[PDB]
Amino acid sequence: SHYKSNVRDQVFNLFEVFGVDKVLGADKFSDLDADTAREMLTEIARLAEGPIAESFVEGDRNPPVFDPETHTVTLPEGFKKSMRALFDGGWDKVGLAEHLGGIPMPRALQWALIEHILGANPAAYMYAMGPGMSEIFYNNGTDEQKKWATIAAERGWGATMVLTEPDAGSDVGAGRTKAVQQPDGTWHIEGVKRFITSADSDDLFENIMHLVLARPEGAGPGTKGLSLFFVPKFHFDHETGEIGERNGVFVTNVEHKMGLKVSATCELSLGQHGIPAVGWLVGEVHNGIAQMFDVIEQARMMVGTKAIATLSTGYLNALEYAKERVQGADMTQMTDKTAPRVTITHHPDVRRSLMTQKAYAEGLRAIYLYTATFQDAEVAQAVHGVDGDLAARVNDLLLPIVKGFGSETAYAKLTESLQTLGGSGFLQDYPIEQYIRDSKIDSLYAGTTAIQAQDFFFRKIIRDKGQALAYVAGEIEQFIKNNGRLKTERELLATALADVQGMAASLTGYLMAAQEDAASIYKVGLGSVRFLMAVGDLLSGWLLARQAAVAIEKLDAGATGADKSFYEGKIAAASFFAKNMLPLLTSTRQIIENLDNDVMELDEAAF
Amino acid sequence: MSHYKSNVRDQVFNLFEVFGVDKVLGADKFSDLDADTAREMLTEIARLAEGPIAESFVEGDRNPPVFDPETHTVTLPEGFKKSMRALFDGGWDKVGLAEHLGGIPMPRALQWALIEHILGANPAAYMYAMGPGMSEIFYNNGTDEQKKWATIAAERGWGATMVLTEPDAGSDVGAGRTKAVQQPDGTWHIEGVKRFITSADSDDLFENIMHLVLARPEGAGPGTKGLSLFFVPKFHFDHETGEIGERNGVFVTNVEHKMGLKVSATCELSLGQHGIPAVGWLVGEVHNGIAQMFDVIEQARMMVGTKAIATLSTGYLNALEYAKERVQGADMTQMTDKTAPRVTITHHPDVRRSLMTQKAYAEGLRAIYLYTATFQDAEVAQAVHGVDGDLAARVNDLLLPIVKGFGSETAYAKLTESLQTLGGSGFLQDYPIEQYIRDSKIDSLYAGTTAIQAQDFFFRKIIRDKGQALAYVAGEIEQFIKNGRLKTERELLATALADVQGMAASLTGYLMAAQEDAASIYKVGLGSVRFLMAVGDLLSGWLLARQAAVAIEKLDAGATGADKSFYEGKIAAASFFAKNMLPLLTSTRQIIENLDNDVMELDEAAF
Ligand SMILES: CCCCCCCCCCCCCC(=O)SCCNC(=O)CCNC(=O)[C@H](O)C(C)(C)COP(=O)(O)OP(=O)(O)OC[C@H]1O[C@@H](n2cnc3c(N)ncnc32)[C@H](O)[C@@H]1OP(=O)(O)O
Ligand SMILES: CCCCCCCCCCCCCC(=O)SCCNC(=O)CCNC(=O)[C@H](O)C(C)(C)COP(=O)(O)OP(=O)(O)OC[C@H]1O[C@@H](n2cnc3c(N)ncnc32)[C@H](O)[C@@H]1OP(=O)(O)O
Ligand SMILES: Cc1cc2nc3c(=O)[nH]c(=O)nc-3n(C[C@H](O)[C@H](O)[C@H](O)COP(=O)(O)OP(=O)(O)OC[C@H]3O[C@@H](n4cnc5c(N)ncnc54)[C@H](O)[C@@H]3O)c2cc1C
Ligand SMILES: Cc1cc2nc3c(=O)[nH]c(=O)nc-3n(C[C@H](O)[C@H](O)[C@H](O)COP(=O)(O)OP(=O)(O)OC[C@H]3O[C@@H](n4cnc5c(N)ncnc54)[C@H](O)[C@@H]3O)c2cc1C
Repeated sequence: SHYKSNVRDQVFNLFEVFGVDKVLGADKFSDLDADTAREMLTEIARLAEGPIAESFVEGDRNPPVFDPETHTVTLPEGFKKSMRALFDGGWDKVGLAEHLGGIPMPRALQWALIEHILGANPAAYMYAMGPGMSEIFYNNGTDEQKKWATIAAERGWGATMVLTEPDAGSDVGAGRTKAVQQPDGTWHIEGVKRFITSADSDDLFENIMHLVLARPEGAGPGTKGLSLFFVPKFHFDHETGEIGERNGVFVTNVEHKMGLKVSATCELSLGQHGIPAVGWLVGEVHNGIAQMFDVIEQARMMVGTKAIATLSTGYLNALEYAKERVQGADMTQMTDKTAPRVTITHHPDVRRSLMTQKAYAEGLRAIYLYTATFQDAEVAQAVHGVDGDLAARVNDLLLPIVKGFGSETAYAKLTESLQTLGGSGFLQDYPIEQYIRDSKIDSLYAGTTAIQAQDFFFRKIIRDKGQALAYVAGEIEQFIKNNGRLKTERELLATALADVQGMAASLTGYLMAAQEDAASIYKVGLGSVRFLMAVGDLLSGWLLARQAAVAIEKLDAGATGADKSFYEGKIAAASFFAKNMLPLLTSTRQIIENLDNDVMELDEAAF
Repeated sequence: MSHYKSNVRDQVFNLFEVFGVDKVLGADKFSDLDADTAREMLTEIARLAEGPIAESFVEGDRNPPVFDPETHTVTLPEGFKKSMRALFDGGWDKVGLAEHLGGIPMPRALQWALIEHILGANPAAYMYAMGPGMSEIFYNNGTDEQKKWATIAAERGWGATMVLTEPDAGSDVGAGRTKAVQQPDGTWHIEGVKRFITSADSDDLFENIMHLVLARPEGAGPGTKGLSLFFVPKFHFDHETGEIGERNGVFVTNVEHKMGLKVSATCELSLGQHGIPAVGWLVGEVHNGIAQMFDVIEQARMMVGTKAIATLSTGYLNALEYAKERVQGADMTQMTDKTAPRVTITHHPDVRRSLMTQKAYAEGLRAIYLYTATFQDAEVAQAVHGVDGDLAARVNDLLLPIVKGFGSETAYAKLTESLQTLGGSGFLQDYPIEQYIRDSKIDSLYAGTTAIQAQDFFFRKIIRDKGQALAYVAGEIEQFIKNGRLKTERELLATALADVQGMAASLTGYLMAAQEDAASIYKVGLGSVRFLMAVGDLLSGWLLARQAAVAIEKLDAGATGADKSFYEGKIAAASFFAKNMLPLLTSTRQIIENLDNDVMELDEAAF
């Protein structure tokens, strides 16, 4: 019971703030109503708090063991029992397309449900992403491959995404794994891939679908020359699904990691043990990097949501501790050393810390759910009035923030959660130090923060001609320009919005200067990550303020009890964030406006 | 070689070329320790740290200490005990020990530089070795009879602990309930349970351990002022010859499972609970416990800060080495060209930004701890600063919560940039950075949490000091500012100084206003930690600018080769720090100037 959920805040976002319930019971969501949506959330949260979180500690303390002769890993029993609970509930098929056995839902609800698993035992969701991959394979496959995809979903096959080599991590286009075409149309895959999550998974599944990037013999260089291949761990009867002889793809190593230990991260050898790794060209077209980005987009969304889920339970653990921990006198009585001892929530620094954890946790939850409301054309239309093309671009804009800003913030603020526990925070008896360790990776896999910030600026703004960015900017301007109990917050958001506008203009300026002085492009890189974090801070403060506006209406209408307390908390968090976090963007804008290339010209030997 | 990467060059630069500690070497107390010998000592202990000490860094974490309930002892991994012996066989546990106890006299600035190397390589190894230094503190505070015991303890190399914390008394030391009962023969029986005691047992490293234990005599008043300090040895011993005798009634009952620093056994210590009394001797035969124990706390706080700084340094240098060799991607000037030559990642602006962020904070932090150390000796303070003994003590006291709190928080925060530089490989235990991060998370907790550091800095080291020490340091900064390649840095430092002045005035106002409005004091708590961090950033920027000013002189004087590269890097770091770190203090002042008590008035249930 390390895991502390927050269904109340999820439902508040989904229904009171974004109005996702407007599509429930109609059109694609004809057979799922708002009441059923709430029950699913409570139901998955109960499961996550119980059987899923049961093995969170066991997975870390008793991690998988590799047998190098069998090329298999053994997972701890308790974690396998949590996996079966997940499957027994159909939760690995939430959001899956109906024709694959799934229950149709808005993506905003899907990610709200997944948050609970990510918070309770994130590696369990990763192992359980096979059906989601089946659906992507289906959408990209031939009619015949669609039959395989349908079999794989029904049988709950696991799956991996196989890009990375020792020399090709961020630079995916540098991969050397080759594909050799056979007369009958299959391919033989030959190479060694690195850091593959779930490349083996004990006996959780009867098969694993490896989606592998490889370069066909004679194809061009870079990512443009790569193709994507279905490489099953086991050959199988293409009609019935029956498992056949082992295919030539074997795990040859399993890493020892800082955290996320129960997730087997593996070296994957294809065609190196005298058995060919047969692969099938996905969709029988050569378009690998584009096809795989369907998968990368899901991964990046999941990692951000993972980081955010972990910070939320980190905060709630710190809050529960602080409420019961007696230490010291009220500061108003610090001189009187017979004064009553007080619980530490009375101390200002603890309150500063708890409100920092809360505002960022709840602001990040708003960000990923907001992002998810642009992931269905029909929800984007109903809740935002935006057509499908703009909705896809806005979602593409927000993904590197969910991932990049979410991962970095969660990890940083978990520092505060741990500090709230004092020395006990450093003990394994409490979950926070594992939160920190499990979440450090989120800034690295699915593309590093620097790669996130590069994607945001060059592809999601510049190549987009700023359309999505402009749309979101306009929604922030509209909120600022609309009671008067939010006057200070709106003034602080106006400055923050102008600051982010300034950063954007400055970075664009550097880019166009690179028409004349190539070296000027470096300034964009120097400021890329700070720009991303600034936008994320802006979105958090804006969405918190929106939440405060709804909380004010509900308090004015007569909210009582725990509702009153909740809405009061939203008002305090939006105000705190605007006064304590947003002003720093002014300084960041001025730093970005004065970047120079001194640090680039410096001799490497001077570091 | 090892995980540990030393920087003797930066240390010697700080001691000799910047602070001029050598001006006192070779004369008076340091009569028989010349500059050449000091350099040789730094080189020698650095090699010990890089070899035998660092050799068991990983082992101590992967094969951690075990508690044996059969004997109430702790057993340590063999590889670590061997490192400890390398340290004793060289005499490095007598680093800055008084001469009459067998030490070599040396300036504290040199002592802490020597210790930095052990703290970088295997910090627990130094903590276990703090016994001789505790003997010296027992000597200074003890009776004439006890001076003989402490001398015996130093000569035999007995271990030592500082025993304050209880389950209900951590930050609030004064709330401890452990109890001292005076006996007819003038000894005391100590009765109680102390928690989280570092080195409470240590296998067979030593023939005795001296527990220095705070306890409340029956009948004494409340709080810390009612506490006395007691010498409680693990074994009774002959007070004249030192022969080890009967076991004393102080036993370890438990060893904590921690995020990091695993090889440092952290134990529940029970006194008088296992059927034989814990006999203790009133230190100095006076009742002055919390003042006496603070002689020890001061050393512990300096050690933790230096430790955090030591760990950030070797973290940075591991990251830098990795970046120099890792090929990934094309140069940003050739982004579009997917045929462009691949480059090492030091060519990437974000990596260069990350490295210079690590460099400037690591080297800035080293300057701070060594600058602080030049005020710990009256002779050094006079010779290098021209300040007398009283002002030197107040300045040192002002700077300790900076070394500890700002050093603690900064090291852990920037190791994130170190780990990010390795990409996905930073998450592997194969590289030392994830352990650096785990080992240093505690630095913000033990020896007083960051919040306690901040309260001490403001309430005791500034307000009670009536700002004398603070005004002296501010005067040194202003002097450097008033004095042309360093014009911009001076202008940015001038802004930063004004910013910190503002924060000081605003928090003092909040405090003084509390006489008419009690709740006003909360705004001091709300801002105290941010104020501490700002002063830390200001000192880093100032000292780095001082270093660049010396580097300019040396380059103008004709430096070449490796020296030139080093001096160039000092110029780049100072400028980068001034332009990228210091401006954020402007926004922090404005946030501090607008603090309110909304977060204090909010109902706990709205969190
Ligand atoms: C849901 C199913 C999951 C099944 C099992 C998995 C469960 C386990 C979860 C494990 C979690 C994390 C695992 C991982 O880390 S997998 C490996 C992740 N690697 C990366 O993220 C790569 C990081 N590096 C980059 O992103 C680089 O910037 C890169 C894009 C590789 C640079 O290559 P490039 O210079 O060649 O790219 P370029 O800009 O020119 O575009 C080339 C084509 O790539 C497509 N593309 C690029 N960027 C995007 C984005 N953001 N979104 C969609 N598509 C993108 C485009 O096709 C582009 O072509 P065009 O420019 O002509 O359109
Ligand atoms: C070198 C030998 C080491 C051998 C041991 C080997 C192992 C070491 C390695 C282990 C590393 C971890 C070590 C630990 O964690 S030990 C536990 C550390 N605990 C703390 O640091 C306490 C944190 N909390 C505080 O500091 C509180 O602020 C405290 C002061 C305790 C609050 O109590 P209070 O309200 O009663 O304090 P007050 O402000 O009124 O002052 C009371 C008296 O305390 C003395 N004092 C207080 N502060 C200082 C400082 N900075 N410096 C010196 N003395 C201080 C004063 O005597 C004061 O009396 P006066 O006000 O009349 O002067
Ligand atoms: C636990 C774990 C699981 C993983 N699972 C999978 C998986 O299942 N499938 C898979 O395909 N991959 C997987 N990965 C790979 C992961 O996506 C890569 O580690 C990641 O993209 C970073 O690449 P790298 O490790 O080679 O680091 P590098 O690319 O070498 O990064 C080194 C440093 O240089 C920086 N850098 C590199 N190129 C640039 C550039 N052009 N501009 C600016 N900075 C740059 C990086 O930001 C980083 O700081 C996993 C990684 C981990 C840690
Ligand atoms: C690895 C380790 C080794 C240790 N070794 C030793 C040892 O050898 N000897 C020893 O005596 N102790 C030792 N300690 C004890 C350590 O010093 C305490 O854990 C520390 O002082 C914090 O106390 P606590 O754990 O009770 O936290 P708490 O005092 O309960 O604090 C919890 C939270 O409340 C905050 N807080 C508490 N009081 C106040 C206040 N008045 N105002 C504002 N915020 C407040 C803290 O900052 C923290 O965020 C060790 C601790 C650890 C983790």
